Amino acid sequence: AGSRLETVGSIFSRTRDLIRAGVLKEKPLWLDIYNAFPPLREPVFRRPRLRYGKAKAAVQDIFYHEDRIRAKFYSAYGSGPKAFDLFNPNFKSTCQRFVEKYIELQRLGETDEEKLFVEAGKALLAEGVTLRRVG
Amino acid sequence: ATLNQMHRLGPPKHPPGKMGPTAGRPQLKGVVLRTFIRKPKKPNSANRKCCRVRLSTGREAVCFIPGEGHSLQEHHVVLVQGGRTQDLPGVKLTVVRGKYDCGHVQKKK
Amino acid sequence: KNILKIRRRKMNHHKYRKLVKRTRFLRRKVREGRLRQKQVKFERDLKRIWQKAGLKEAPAGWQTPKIYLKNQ
RNA sequence: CACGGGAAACAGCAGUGAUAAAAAUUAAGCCAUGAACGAAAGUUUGACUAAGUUAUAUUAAUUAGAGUUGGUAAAUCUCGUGCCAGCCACCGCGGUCAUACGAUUAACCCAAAUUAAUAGAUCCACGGCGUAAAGAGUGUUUAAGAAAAAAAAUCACAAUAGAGUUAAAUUAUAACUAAGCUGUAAAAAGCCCUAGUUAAAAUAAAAUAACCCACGAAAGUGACUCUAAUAAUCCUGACACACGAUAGCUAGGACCCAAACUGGGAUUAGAUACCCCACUAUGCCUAGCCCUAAACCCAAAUAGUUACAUAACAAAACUAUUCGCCAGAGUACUACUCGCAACUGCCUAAAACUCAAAGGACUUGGCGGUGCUUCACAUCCACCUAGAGGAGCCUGUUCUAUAAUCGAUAAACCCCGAUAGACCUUACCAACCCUUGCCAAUUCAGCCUAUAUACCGCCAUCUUCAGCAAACCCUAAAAAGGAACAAUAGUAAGCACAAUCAUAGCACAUAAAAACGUUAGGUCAAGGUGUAGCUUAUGGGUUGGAAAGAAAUGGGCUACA
Ligand SMILES: [Mg+2]
Ligand SMILES: [Mg+2]
Ligand SMILES: [Mg+2]
Ligand SMILES: [Mg+2]
Ligand SMILES: [Mg+2]
Ligand SMILES: [Mg+2]
Ligand SMILES: [Mg+2]
Ligand SMILES: [Mg+2]
Ligand SMILES: [Mg+2]
Ligand SMILES: [Mg+2]
Ligand SMILES: [Mg+2]
Ligand SMILES: [Mg+2]
Ligand SMILES: [Mg+2]
Ligand SMILES: [Mg+2]
Ligand SMILES: [Mg+2]
Ligand SMILES: [Mg+2]
Ligand SMILES: [Mg+2]
Ligand SMILES: [Mg+2]
Ligand SMILES: [Mg+2]
Ligand SMILES: [Mg+2]
Ligand SMILES: [Mg+2]
Ligand SMILES: [Mg+2]
Ligand SMILES: [Mg+2]
Ligand SMILES: [Mg+2]
Ligand SMILES: [Mg+2]
Ligand SMILES: [Mg+2]
Ligand SMILES: [Mg+2]
Ligand SMILES: [Mg+2]
Ligand SMILES: [Mg+2]
Ligand SMILES: [Mg+2]
Ligand SMILES: [Mg+2]
Ligand SMILES: [Mg+2]
Ligand SMILES: [Mg+2]
Ligand SMILES: [Mg+2]
Ligand SMILES: [Mg+2]
Ligand SMILES: [Mg+2]
Ligand SMILES: [Mg+2]
Ligand SMILES: [Mg+2]
Ligand SMILES: [Mg+2]
Ligand SMILES: [Mg+2]
Ligand SMILES: [Mg+2]
Ligand SMILES: [Mg+2]
Ligand SMILES: [Mg+2]
Ligand SMILES: [Mg+2]
Ligand SMILES: [Mg+2]
Ligand SMILES: [Mg+2]
Ligand SMILES: [Mg+2]
Ligand SMILES: [Mg+2]
Ligand SMILES: [Mg+2]
Ligand SMILES: [Mg+2]
Ligand SMILES: [Mg+2]
Ligand SMILES: [Mg+2]
Ligand SMILES: [Mg+2]
Ligand SMILES: [Mg+2]
Ligand SMILES: [Mg+2]
Ligand SMILES: [Mg+2]
Ligand SMILES: [Mg+2]
Ligand SMILES: [Mg+2]
Ligand SMILES: [Mg+2]
Ligand SMILES: [Mg+2]
Ligand SMILES: [Mg+2]
Ligand SMILES: [Mg+2]
Ligand SMILES: [Mg+2]
Ligand SMILES: [Mg+2]
Ligand SMILES: [Mg+2]
Ligand SMILES: [Mg+2]
Repeated sequence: AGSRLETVGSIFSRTRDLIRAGVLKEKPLWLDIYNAFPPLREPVFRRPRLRYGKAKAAVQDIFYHEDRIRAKFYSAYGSGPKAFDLFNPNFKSTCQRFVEKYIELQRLGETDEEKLFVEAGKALLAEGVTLRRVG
Repeated sequence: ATLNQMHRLGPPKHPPGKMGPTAGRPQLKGVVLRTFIRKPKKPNSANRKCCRVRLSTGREAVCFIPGEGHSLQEHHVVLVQGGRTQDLPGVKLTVVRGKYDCGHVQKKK
Repeated sequence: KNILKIRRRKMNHHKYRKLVKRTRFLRRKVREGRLRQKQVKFERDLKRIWQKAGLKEAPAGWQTPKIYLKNQ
């Protein structure tokens, strides 16, 4: 008839092989299509073991230097006045403005944190944004 | 075990066969002391004809008489052999029918 | 389940302790006897030694202590 | 051993006594080889050569008999037997339909052999140790080994030993006050030199913190303070060394409270127990022994990995180096040994013999004087009404009784087969009779003879219980299980339930219905029948008899006004 072993191979494997053995006398559509543009990974069954011991996953946490800045921003001023619009693809927040200013004053060569930070706050007050801070 | 431990004990050796009722001989010759009857064990019942024999090795032992019917009196010499009778607990020997004073079973007449 | 095994031993042990209580002074006698025997075989072992060495009497000042018959 | 001494030698070939399950000729030649001797021709040789004997084994043909036929494991039919007689290597067979006994018929398989008995050959672990046999109560070193690449020794907390101290209880003991106090599911016994309050040394034991997880090698350690203090530049390692819960022993001291034992009280058929009261050894301190625990986290130490990969259950699977252990179950934490301050001891640890299993985990049932929910509707308790059990009768059982039926006989028998026995009915008893003896025919009629544990027929019962069951599909395997509705693997025809029908309109009630199975439930005496029995009788007829109440009891009737 066919092969109901899900665990043994891919559907591709089992199908091709069952044709090979002359059991399955008609080639199925999806077969030719499959051969033509096969998937990236063979869809063979695999059992999901729980990890043990010292082993952990390989997944990298996502950070950028800007973050190192944003933290100081949020610690100081909390979330900004402008709220957030996660619908608007190009939306820039108050934090992001502060970031860009800080980066620009970094390019003038001031290596002190205080100078960069406060002067970026000033550069922002210039444009008309209010930093109410927090205690 | 580990390789050392296996080195230290040597390989395993097959224990010699422990010896039975006939003392490793195929038959024994013995004289009949008494003829009696024994009940089998529980699950299945009859009353089995046995005798007591004294054997050439001087050891005295219960022994069983095959076939239906027999003539055996004290002082008859018989020849006994090793088959153990499954019903009877304790009875490890069997009279050889057809030798010395135990004759072959007589067909019904 | 496993207790069946334990139970068996349990019984065995009980019955045996009981028996040692009944059979006690019989047992006393037999053990004292074995101790005397032991002491004797020991003495013989020693005597045998100083004789096979050609000496007649045991060497000077040799009392051959009583080790097994040692007071309880 | 052989000077000596027992004593008078076949373990040369044949023979022979004895003995054993065990059985070759008291034979012929030196012709060949070998050996001895000879210068040599040669002689001698039970070595040996050629023969004799024997199914011991092969082979060849002249020779056909043995074993087996329940499964393993090739092959069976009809009688006889009836848990008897007997059979089997192992499982097992035999209780009236035996392929398993015994014999016959057929077959199978070996074959001049075939079975049985006994010894071999072969066969255990380069496997395992949470739950099955097995990680040895703890650590250190010795011997012996591994080092095989990269590093490390180290800081809250209840280690251990000393010495000192005490908050909460409790108690000696007085002072008031009260007659009781104590004690249980309930009592009794005990105590009233008792109880409540107020005062209190000693002794012992260490709420809360702790929902913490520390210290120690383990056993163990959690009131407070101080002193001393927790090996190794860290692999494994004993039978050597040093420790080791509780209990127990010796000696001296303590004693609040607990308590084996014992004595009282209940309980019970008994109660040498559980429950109540008293009280002792003992639990404590000092010193010495003893060396055992379900000393179990039932999971060895040291380094590692999370790759391969589910027997089951459990605490997922594994590598390397080691050491300790384990070869069916009982017998056996036993008997004997050695050692030990142990003397009813610890340690070490068999065999005869017995068995064909013993074990481990699971599965579905059933059950549970187990827990939690929910119920019972004439139904358990609470409750309502009328009765039974006592009387007389009526009628049935059981007994006893007779020459004198049978059947039912917990629920699910007992005014039951019987909506029906004076003769008949009728099957029983006793006398008598009749033997192709109901019929178209029949070496045949006939049988209320045995078996309801061979049955059909009818039923009872769980039951006004809700399940049974074909055909499929699913499950890191399946013995079996298969639902989740905001749905997770189930679809299912069929039979039951349900619905309809009946009780002359609905409705309700009642009736009817109620599967698969359970009780080898009831009935060979409704009838019919399988198997086995009788045949001038276990068959067919006639006449007459079947009594009876010591006693026990069921159900009714009539009453007691
Ligand atoms: Mg039987
Ligand atoms: Mg036999
Ligand atoms: Mg003969
Ligand atoms: Mg026993
Ligand atoms: Mg000699
Ligand atoms: Mg001879
Ligand atoms: Mg000689
Ligand atoms: Mg002879
Ligand atoms: Mg022979
Ligand atoms: Mg002869
Ligand atoms: Mg010659
Ligand atoms: Mg010659
Ligand atoms: Mg001659
Ligand atoms: Mg036979
Ligand atoms: Mg028969
Ligand atoms: Mg057979
Ligand atoms: Mg037969
Ligand atoms: Mg032969
Ligand atoms: Mg074990
Ligand atoms: Mg351990
Ligand atoms: Mg132990
Ligand atoms: Mg005192
Ligand atoms: Mg009283
Ligand atoms: Mg405390
Ligand atoms: Mg250390
Ligand atoms: Mg070490
Ligand atoms: Mg101790
Ligand atoms: Mg003590
Ligand atoms: Mg004392
Ligand atoms: Mg005391
Ligand atoms: Mg007390
Ligand atoms: Mg008492
Ligand atoms: Mg001290
Ligand atoms: Mg412990
Ligand atoms: Mg252990
Ligand atoms: Mg170790
Ligand atoms: Mg094994
Ligand atoms: Mg054994
Ligand atoms: Mg012990
Ligand atoms: Mg012992
Ligand atoms: Mg021994
Ligand atoms: Mg009622
Ligand atoms: Mg009335
Ligand atoms: Mg009444
Ligand atoms: Mg009455
Ligand atoms: Mg009757
Ligand atoms: Mg009858
Ligand atoms: Mg009857
Ligand atoms: Mg019944
Ligand atoms: Mg009549
Ligand atoms: Mg009549
Ligand atoms: Mg009749
Ligand atoms: Mg029946
Ligand atoms: Mg249904
Ligand atoms: Mg499973
Ligand atoms: Mg199913
Ligand atoms: Mg269906
Ligand atoms: Mg109607
Ligand atoms: Mg209705
Ligand atoms: Mg009805
Ligand atoms: Mg209905
Ligand atoms: Mg019956
Ligand atoms: Mg009956
Ligand atoms: Mg009939
Ligand atoms: Mg009556
Ligand atoms: Mg009635």
